[PDB]
Amino acid sequence: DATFGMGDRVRKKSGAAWQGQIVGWYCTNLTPEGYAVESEAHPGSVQIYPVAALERIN
Amino acid sequence: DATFGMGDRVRKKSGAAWQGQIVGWYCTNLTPEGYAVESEAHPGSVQIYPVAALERIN
Amino acid sequence: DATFGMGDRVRKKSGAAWQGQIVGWYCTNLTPEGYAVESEAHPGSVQIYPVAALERIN
Amino acid sequence: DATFGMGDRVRKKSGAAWQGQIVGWYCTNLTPEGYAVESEAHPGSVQIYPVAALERIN
Repeated sequence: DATFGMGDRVRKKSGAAWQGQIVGWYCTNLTPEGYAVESEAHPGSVQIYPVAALERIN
Repeated sequence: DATFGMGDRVRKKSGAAWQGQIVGWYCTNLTPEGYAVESEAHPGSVQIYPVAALERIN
Repeated sequence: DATFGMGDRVRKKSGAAWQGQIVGWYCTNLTPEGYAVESEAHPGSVQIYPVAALERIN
Repeated sequence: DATFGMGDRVRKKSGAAWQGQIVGWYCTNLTPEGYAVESEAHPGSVQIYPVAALERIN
């Protein structure tokens, strides 16, 4: 089912950079599999992205 | 356990406004219970907030 | 020079929806002409987008 | 007038962390003096904050 799990280390594949740990998930019609990622550089800051935008590292 | 569930209609209590449906969740040390909310006015747009920032309506 | 000015009413062209007034601007190498847009539905909430993502309405 | 200028290195004072360069500005009734900050750790990623949330470093 889910591509990533809580605590996986991921980064953005392209475009704006982001890297850190999976800390949650979301699901919309536009993004049926999305993840919340907490920056490893900026503790407490979280961004949300579609699964296609992310890759696991490690 | 969780204050809200998927599909609950919520709004921001104060400050910047946001209103729509719960579409996910996240957990960080700064925000141990956070929610993703898809705007009911702006389909596909999602913002994330701590539970203390949100209230259920309906 | 700038495509939009302060107070222009704009919306996202595609994808996640957003609509409201231009309230600022930003410039990065990835987004050399970006705008801050305050939602007309959700006062106080602001999102930032590249100019190519937005169109003026109205 | 403005507290910061383009290219100033700033960080969040408290709460969620963010650090990098001023790349824009915004103005709303809730945030009459706001700044866009591009992360120095995550090139291309930009977050917006009220001036009270930021301090100049460096």
